[PDB]
Amino acid sequence: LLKSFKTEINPSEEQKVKIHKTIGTCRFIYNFYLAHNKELYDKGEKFMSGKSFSVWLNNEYLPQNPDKLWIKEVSSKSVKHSIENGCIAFTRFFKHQSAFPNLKKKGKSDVKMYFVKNNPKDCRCERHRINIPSLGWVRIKEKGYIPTTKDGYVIKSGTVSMKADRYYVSVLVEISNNKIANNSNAGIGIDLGLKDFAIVSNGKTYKNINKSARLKKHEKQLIREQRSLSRKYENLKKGESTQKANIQKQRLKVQKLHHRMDNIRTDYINKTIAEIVKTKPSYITIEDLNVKGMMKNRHLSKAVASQKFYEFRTKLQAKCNENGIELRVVDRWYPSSKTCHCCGAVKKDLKLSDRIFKCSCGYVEDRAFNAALNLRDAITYEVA
RNA sequence: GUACCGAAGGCUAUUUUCGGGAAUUUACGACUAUGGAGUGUACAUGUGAGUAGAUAUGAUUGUCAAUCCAAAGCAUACACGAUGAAAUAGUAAGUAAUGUUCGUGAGAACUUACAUUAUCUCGAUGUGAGUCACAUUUUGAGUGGCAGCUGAUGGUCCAUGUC
DNA sequence: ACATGGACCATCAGCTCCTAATGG
DNA sequence: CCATTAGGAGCTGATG
Ligand SMILES: [Zn+2]
Repeated sequence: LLKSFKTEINPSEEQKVKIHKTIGTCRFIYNFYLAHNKELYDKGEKFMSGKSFSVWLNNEYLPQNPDKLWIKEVSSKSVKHSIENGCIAFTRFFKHQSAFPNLKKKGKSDVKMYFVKNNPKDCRCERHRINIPSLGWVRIKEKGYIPTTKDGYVIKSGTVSMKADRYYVSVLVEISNNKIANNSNAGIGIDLGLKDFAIVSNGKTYKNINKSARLKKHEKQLIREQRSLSRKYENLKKGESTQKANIQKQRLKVQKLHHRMDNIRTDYINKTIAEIVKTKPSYITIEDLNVKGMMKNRHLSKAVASQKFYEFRTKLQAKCNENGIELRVVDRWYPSSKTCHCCGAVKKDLKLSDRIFKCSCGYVEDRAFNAALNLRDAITYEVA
């Protein structure tokens, strides 16, 4: 049972400069490996495998030119990890799993630094502070939410990140699973929609978190901040005052607003899944929703993006696999929103803008409720 | 002491706490020195436009025919503003006392006591001395009530502005 | 069509051994 | 000298 415990940390200035330098070197190494591979193909030679690119770097390039040996000044493990995940892009493009590599490009916050447990005595953790191989003891803001070494827990590896003025660490731990739950309640089903987040085939209704006053106020604030930030770029285009500081401040503010909205939405999804799973059903059937096609509709794109259907599905699948539940999903073209629950009529004149379902037998119910009931008693499905 | 901003890892708290605090009620966080006229709202007003976009909805061999359907911008209305808007460059966001130095300024550093989650603080239990020490302890905890499975690669969408 | 600078979407995986240097 | 802590090599054979 692989897990992760992502927590915010408290580096010092000397540790902050180390983190920044390591990330910069890793980005440079990724780009350099890509370019050298391109040049080799241009000539007509074979493919360098990354594990051999490192050997070429250590024994055939770095001695040759003494100009750039700052590479062996930052941790030698993060550099190797960056090279390997650069070669993973190529090995995924050779197979038809992905597209051609993409040249990380200077300046973002998506590149992290990787550390591993090398010796039998590092990566020791307490209620406060953790020991990371590149930096030493690093303080931890939240106490107890990282498996300590006092109570027989071991960290395999980890990653240090940086998002909007804050720093985080994410460590992965093998967890033993106990308390085998016995599921015996009647099964349920949930329909995912845009008027409400979810409607369950038992009566429970979860409203759209995006239709609340707080999120609307946040969106207004974000639009105002973006409009104010775009004036500084226009001003910068004219003069020669290239010492942008208010631009950095505005960028930080925009990133903070985005992060806050993400926090609200993620908390809502996690708590909703918690309540649904704690209700303890035997099985649940959901859908095979296609979000790309729905997002191709211009007037539905923003709402569908802000609803986060696929993330909810993945987290629900993880929790179901963890709690011993079974997840059922149906075909992409299963007639859920058109089939009556009494006679089985598959009426076709159902307009997309009707909130009430009415067929010939006289059955009348909400469209979402009818869809949830159709989902709960589905016959053909394949378990996720 | 309201809307907002900083901190207490995240969400929430009308009856959690410590600070700053308005262009003041679907309510443009506050000051500093230059800078001189704009900035904000229309989720409680029209046109762009049945237009872009989507259709496991029908007919002939890409059109026809039915069902849902934007946004930018322009135009209007209202609000605040020469008691100083945008932009540029900075300052602070635990409490008291004393006296210097530094900066144009908001302010900062060096001393004292308090408070506080100071690479730890607290609780509990046991032993010993006469309230203080030494050990063990996460099934103990970090303002209440609640939840946290991350990384890599690629793809696709979105917002703001100029022409 | 350029820049700005974000988010979510699908699918696939999560590091060991041996040597060689560092502080009193 | 010495428990610690760092570095170098490893596979994969492929229409940037
Ligand atoms: Zn019927």
